[PDB]
Amino acid sequence: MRHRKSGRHLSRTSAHRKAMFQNMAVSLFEHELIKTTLPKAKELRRVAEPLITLAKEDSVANRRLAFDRTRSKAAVGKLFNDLGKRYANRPGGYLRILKCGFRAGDNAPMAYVELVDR
Amino acid sequence: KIIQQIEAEQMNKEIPAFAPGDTVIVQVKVKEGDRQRLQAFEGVVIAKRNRGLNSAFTVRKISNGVGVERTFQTYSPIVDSLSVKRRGDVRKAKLYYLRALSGKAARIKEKLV
Amino acid sequence: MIQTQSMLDVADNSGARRVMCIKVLGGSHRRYAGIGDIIKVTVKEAIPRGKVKKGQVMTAVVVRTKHGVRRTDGSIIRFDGNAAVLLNNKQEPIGTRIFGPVTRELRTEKFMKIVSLAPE
Amino acid sequence: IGVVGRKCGMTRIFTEEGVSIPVTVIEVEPNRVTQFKTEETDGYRAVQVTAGERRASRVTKAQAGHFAKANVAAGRGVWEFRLGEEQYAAGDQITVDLFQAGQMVDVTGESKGKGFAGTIKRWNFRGQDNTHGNSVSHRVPGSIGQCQTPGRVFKGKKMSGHLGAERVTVQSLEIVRVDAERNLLLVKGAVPGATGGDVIVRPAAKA
Amino acid sequence: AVQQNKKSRSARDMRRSHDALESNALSVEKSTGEVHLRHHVSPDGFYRGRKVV
RNA sequence: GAUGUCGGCUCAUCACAUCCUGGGGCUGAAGCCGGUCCCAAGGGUAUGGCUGUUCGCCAUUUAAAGUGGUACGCGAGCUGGGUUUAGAACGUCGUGAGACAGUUCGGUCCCUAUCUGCCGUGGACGUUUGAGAUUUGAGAGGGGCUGCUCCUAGUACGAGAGGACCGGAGUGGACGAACCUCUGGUGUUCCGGUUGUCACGCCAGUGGCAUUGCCGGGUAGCUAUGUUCGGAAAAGAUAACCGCUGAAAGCAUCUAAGCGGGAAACUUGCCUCAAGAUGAGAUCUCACUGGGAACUUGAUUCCCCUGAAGGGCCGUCGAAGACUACGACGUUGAUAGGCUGGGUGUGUAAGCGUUGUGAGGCGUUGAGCUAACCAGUACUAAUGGCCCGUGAGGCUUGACC
RNA sequence: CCUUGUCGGGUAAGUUCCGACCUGCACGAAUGGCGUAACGAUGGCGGCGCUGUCUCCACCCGAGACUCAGUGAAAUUGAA
RNA sequence: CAGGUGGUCGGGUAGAGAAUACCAAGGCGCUUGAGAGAACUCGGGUGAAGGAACUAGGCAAAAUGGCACCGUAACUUCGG
RNA sequence: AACCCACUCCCGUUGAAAAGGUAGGGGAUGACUUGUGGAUCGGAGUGAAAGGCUAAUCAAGCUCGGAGAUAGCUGGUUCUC
RNA sequence: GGGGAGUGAAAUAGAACCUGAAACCGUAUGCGUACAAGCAGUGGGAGCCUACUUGUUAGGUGACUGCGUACCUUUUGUAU
Repeated sequence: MRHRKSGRHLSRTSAHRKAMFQNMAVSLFEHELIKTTLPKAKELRRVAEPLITLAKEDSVANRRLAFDRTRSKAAVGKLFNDLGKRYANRPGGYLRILKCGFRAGDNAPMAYVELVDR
Repeated sequence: KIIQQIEAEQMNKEIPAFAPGDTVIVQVKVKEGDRQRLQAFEGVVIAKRNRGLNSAFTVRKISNGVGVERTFQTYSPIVDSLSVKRRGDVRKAKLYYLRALSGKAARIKEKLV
Repeated sequence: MIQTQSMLDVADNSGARRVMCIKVLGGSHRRYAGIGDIIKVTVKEAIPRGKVKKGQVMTAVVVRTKHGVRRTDGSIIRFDGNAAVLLNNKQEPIGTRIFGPVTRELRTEKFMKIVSLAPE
Repeated sequence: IGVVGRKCGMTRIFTEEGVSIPVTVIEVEPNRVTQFKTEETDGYRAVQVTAGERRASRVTKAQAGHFAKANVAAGRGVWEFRLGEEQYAAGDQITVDLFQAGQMVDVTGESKGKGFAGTIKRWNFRGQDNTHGNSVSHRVPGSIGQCQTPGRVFKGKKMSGHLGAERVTVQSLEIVRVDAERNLLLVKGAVPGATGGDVIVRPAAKA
Repeated sequence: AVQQNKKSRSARDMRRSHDALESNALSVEKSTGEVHLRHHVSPDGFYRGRKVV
């Protein structure tokens, strides 16, 4: 009935969601602008932004708490050194979502998701 | 911010600090036959809700060879007082595995000394 | 106990050891019977000489459930095991001796004898 | 006559003797009379009220002029109350003060929208069996009607769809507490709807 | 479960009296001067007076 | 040129020849009980052991376990146990192939709903200028059950035994509605423990896969088995029944005039829908106060200007939802996400120190993490865009101007 | 067949089951009669465990259903 | 086109194993997707209190599950 | 376990499949399973037997002829007064 | 795949090519259709719109209204 129930299923298992969302997090932390479907953009912002908030503080516990949930060495290095010193004075909202037409093969509503000071 | 103040005006103190695993003695109120008195209920605290006014705790006693769990309502005035007899090492929050252990198996360790 | 064909212990001295509820007395189709309610049992297992023999249809009061009884503040007592106390026709308990605790919800006009005998 | 408030969720009260009484708390921001409908000018006796705070940009000019006849400066919704014989001027302010404790009361809100229920959830039907040979239909309704007499389904047949946001009155609920300093009714038991839904509290029809 | 009669032109077309289209949510950038969907990035990559891509 | 059985399940719907509950009359009705016959169809009206069973017989309940019509209601809703194709066997009949007032084991149940119907939910247009809101109620639906202990009273009554109606609570059952504060269930979106293996260079730490690998718990939400509420009282017109007065028919007679009492039936009372109630109702408020031409003068058509009140598209969403609709909000902004606190859950993280030979303990440390929850906060996203909707609302008649 | 024969046991209750009885409608000795350890995806009864079979279903997870984009059947049909 | 089709080779860790689980060499993402998160339907997960009351019938499910040691009844053709 | 089989449920029945799939199940050193080649054929084969099988066909295959079999049966039979 | 230009007597003879019917599918114009119940017509009939030239006409719609259960085949008989 999903009264007050957050999260969306995206026609997937939960492990598939977890893999796809930390993939999109890693790909956005390297490219700083990716292009995806609008619901996956709406659900990326609940995965990817706590990683930048976590990255605003250098600890060993913070860098292997980042590493177990974004599991790539390059994105833990991109965080804590670039994203997290940049976003150190911004209270949330580290990424914006801009709708960009529709996909040609589907009609999947597309969106750009972009780090805010890029 | 409204129903969190209807609650807080009723939560005047009754309570010590107790954990799951502790043995407590609850002093409960009874009233039948035109009298007010206290009946003790000693046993092992196995559960705790911590919902403010809606807080509860389950406690297990083995009286006359059979088990009995009472889930007390914490800020009810039936629970007149509470006292931790001994307190135990459990490293759990809900000790429901004690419902299957029977005798010496259902003994709670004392590392918490 | 709570339902026809529930097996439940006997808290009496010279009767059964296991009874089985065959009917929940009360309404038209009461499906449940808690503490203080009146079931009718058959005796499935009993002691070699005693007042009650095996396969005898009898009435019993349910004194001890593991669904439990609930008080006027939302506190439940919840036993570990279902047990009944057998009764005669003019419903007085057959045993002169009652084992284990009962609860306070049982001292009505008719079952004061049970609460008076119990080691609650 | 009654009052309009919003449901703030359910709480509990312990009495001193030790019984916990289940309590819903209906927050009543004070209701403001907008019209007084008289049988001479309207055909029946009633009073319109308002409960607070709509934005200025969401109040239309027709609605703002209606709220500016009565110098009320008024808010979300407009409700009505049939009256027997009571006189309200069009600026008056009816509060929780028209309720005492004790004071059996009827409370109406809109029930929680269950979406499109099936016949088991909507009309408490029985399910068929789950295993004993049963083909695809374990939870479906059974037959609808009879065969060729009448050869159609009777009207009002219990079928499935929308256990929703219908208006539900829950009647004879006792008032536990009238808390006029911070504008609250505490009401014994359940009340239809979710938290923050609008809810109409007027005295009991079965007294 | 089939029809016992073929459906006429008239009832066939009355069924599809509902399936006509709309998409009128177009607007013009003040800067560039081109049409795009509301709340969407332009086909030349602009959005509210700023290039974003 | 096919209308596919019996039974069970699921769902019903009507009758009344009434099973309970309600109202009466007579009695060979002292009272508890009854017997029978009227009136009444509002609501209720078992679970099981056996057998394929319908039925039946038992067991135990209940206030009662009603009788019937509906293709012996209901298989384009389910079953497929019985009958029942092909296999086999027993007894019997037949020389035999085979057969049965017969038994016995085994044995494929197809359909995506066009139309009527029905349950929901919209889109159009119309309601006489248009709009935002609030409404009256013609009509319709739901609801309607009942047990027990007590209180006058061991009284009235009855030698006694026995046992009341009628007065009013308070506690159940079944049913129904709402709700989630409590009790619990769930909780693959939270936190742990753990096995096997693989990986992140490695140690540590951790992550994939093993049904969520297995499991311990558990937030919100949904939820029953949990909580709360309900059936009424009251009124009216009555059914049998009980009548007052009262003749026809000096009397007697409920009746022929005329007046009364009288039931869960009927109409209200209770809840919900309800002006597509084309008979389209009513309120309060808001918006529009420009020219010209042709032809035909409810005047229409065309051009120019002007497009208001408001509605919508769109966006952020919802305890609203299949899509809708509904509801809230759109920078003059807390609508969602993030963020900052709290809370809740889990249960003492990592790292470092310390003890030990090591597994592993002790500190730091109720620590770390924490979803949907609570409060705050413009950091991100809701763009001073477009489209519809117009320009004072016909005529006749009457009354007051 | 009568037939759910009668009696015993098992159950609160047993047309089924097991043990008898013998009035065998209509058993019977290689179309074999009686037993019989072991062996059956064999028939019938009972028990312990076990449980969503059930009381009575609640919630959750995926796959359809629903909406959007692309492609695009069918049986049937005198006309409506 | 979820089917069928003879023979050959066969690594690690766990393992009796060529079972199985995770992997190596090697191969692949099964040629419609995007949303949404109603009824119902399918394939699963957990389930209070009962524990076969379900049903023609425990059908389905739930359960048991290994290795070593101990122990093990009637009956028997002496092997079980 | 492979392999061979097909007892049960559920699905599927316009199928992914003119006989399958998923869970379970039976045999699994033999009266076993299987490749390749060969033999038996239509009142005729083969059959641990069921009217089973003999090219999705079986109480007498398929095809071509006799042949436009026969039908006291069914259906149909076309412009006008 | 078209829009022109050319060729040709002709390209609405353009190669899927003479003619190019009906089923079936469209666009445009006129009129009628959102309080009305059924073999869809037929008798009556207002209104409107076009051509004419006007009227006691011609074409097109057909509000409203009376009557009205297809065709075949088989039959004692069929809306069936």
